[PDB]
Order: sequence, then structure tokens, then C-alpha cells
Amino acid sequence: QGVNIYNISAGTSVDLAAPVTTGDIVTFFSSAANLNAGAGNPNNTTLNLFAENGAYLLHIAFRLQENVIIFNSRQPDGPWLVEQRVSDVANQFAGIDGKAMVTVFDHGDKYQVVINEKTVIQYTKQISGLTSSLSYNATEETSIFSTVVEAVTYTGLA
Amino acid sequence: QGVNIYNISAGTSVDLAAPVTTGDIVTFFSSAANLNAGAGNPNNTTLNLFAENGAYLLHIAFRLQENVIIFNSRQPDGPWLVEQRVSDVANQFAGIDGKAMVTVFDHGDKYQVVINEKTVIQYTKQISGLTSSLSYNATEETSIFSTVVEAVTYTGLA
Repeated sequence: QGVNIYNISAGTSVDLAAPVTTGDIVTFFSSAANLNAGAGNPNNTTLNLFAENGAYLLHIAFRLQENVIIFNSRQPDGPWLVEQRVSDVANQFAGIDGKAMVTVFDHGDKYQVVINEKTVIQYTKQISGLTSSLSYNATEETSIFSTVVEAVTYTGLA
Repeated sequence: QGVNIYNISAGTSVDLAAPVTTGDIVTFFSSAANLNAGAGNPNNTTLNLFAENGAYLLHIAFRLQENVIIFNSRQPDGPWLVEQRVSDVANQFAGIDGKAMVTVFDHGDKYQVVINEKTVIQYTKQISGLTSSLSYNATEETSIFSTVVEAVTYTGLA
């Protein structure tokens, strides 16, 4: 029903004009896929869906060195909750080369995360509610994505 | 439920591994928005959703010179049906500059077309059925989009 486009530069957040809720979709598009970049500190790149109060509803962290993708949630002044890990970063991106897209489906009780065309995990939510903002963090030298990542939300779907 | 990514170069078509049906979404992403390009011949750019038999379920033609976007449908060896026109090409793209995305929502009886963040038209279908393939046509010199346009489909939504 509705589409919104956001240009997110590395290390910045953006507020959504249309929050994402159950039944909605969000896709992060990177024109690059630097899977052979230097080590993160410790994260090479992070993608995040935030609640109205700034809590990390979904934190996606890519670490080339540890060679794993971490998924977690946490309140603004709170600790990371239960960590979910998916091993082999490059493997999750296989299929589409040179660029990448991370799509998150809000399924109410879980977040379905698809890297390129592969569903990497069905994340059981640890914090619920609507997604009010987004962020993409990484340094200028070791991000696995382009300096700018386009985020596109599809809302009013349910 | 499912995501598929296709790289479509100007003047080519691609077959979908997952056809698009009622409730599904397709987005064409262009890293450029050449709204000041030379005249089309007559189309500067066209985006198409095709049926299993190759019929044009939805034909989107951008003509800078005529300064209008045309929407129509037709069978492979048939004539264009009822033409729907939207005047002022640049106006439909306003809001997002430098790049562009055309999203099509298959609503069963109609196709909702969103250019960037603006719903440009609720197209009453003249030919029904599932979308089996996609295409992006334009010359190498006057397309309003980049040489390569990424198409992303979101299927299994209904």
C-alpha cells in the first residue's frame, strides 16, 4: 500500500515516516559486497530496526574475522539479550555477487531475515512493537556494504 | 515469504523463478534518474510485467519529449489496449533525487504503481494472470535509468 525510501550512510540512523509493523517489509540495498574487507572492530557492519523508544528490536552484526552473523535485541540502556549466531558470512551471501540486499519481514512473533535470496534465520522476537527507525553502522574502511545503503519499506500490507 | 533478485540490463528480459501473483510486489531499482536525457524513440525507457505467454500484463513507457508516462497492456501478437496516461514525468519522480525505484503491487483486479514514494496510478488490469517474466527496454544513450536495473520480487505474501 505504501513505499518509503531512505538513504542511510554508514554510521547513521533514519526515522521512518511510516513505521513498519506486522505484515510489513524492509529491504536494505548495498551496491557493494566487500566480503574480503579488513577486520571489524569488532563489527564490520550492523543493520538495525529500532523501536519508538530506541530499543534495538533487531540487531544484525556482520563480523568477517569471527566469520559469523550475530542477531540480537536490547533496550537503550539495557544489555544484549539472547544471542543467535549464523556461521559463515560469505555463505549467506552466495547466489548474488557484487552487491547485496537484506530483507526483513515482520511476522509479528518473529522477523524473517533474507540475505539476497536466502532466508538466513527466522528470528524469534525478544522485544516486540513497531519499527520506528533504522540504522546502518560501519567504519569508512571495513564495511561489507557501500558507504550508502538504500532502505525501502513496504507498509500497510496487512 | 520469498525474495528473488534479478539484474536486468537495458533492452533485455528475465524469467522469474517465483512468479508474481495477487498480493505480491516487484520493485525495479535504478541507480540513476536521467530526467534530462535526449528524446526517446519514442520511449526513453519501458518497464514490463509479462504473462506466461509473453503478453504485456503491464507496460510502463516513459517519454520525456511527450512528457508523459504511458500505461497499457497487450497480447504478444495483439494491439495495445486502452491507453492510460500520466502527464509530467519529472513530477512523478519528485521527492527522491539522483536515483529511482518503481514498485508494482499486484492487487488482483489492479496494479498499484508507485514511483519512488508516490502512487502514480491504480491501473485497472486489462489482461489478468500471474507475472512470469520482466523486462527493461531503452537505448544506451537515452534511458532515464541506469544501464542495469535491479528487480526484486517479494512473493508468497498472500
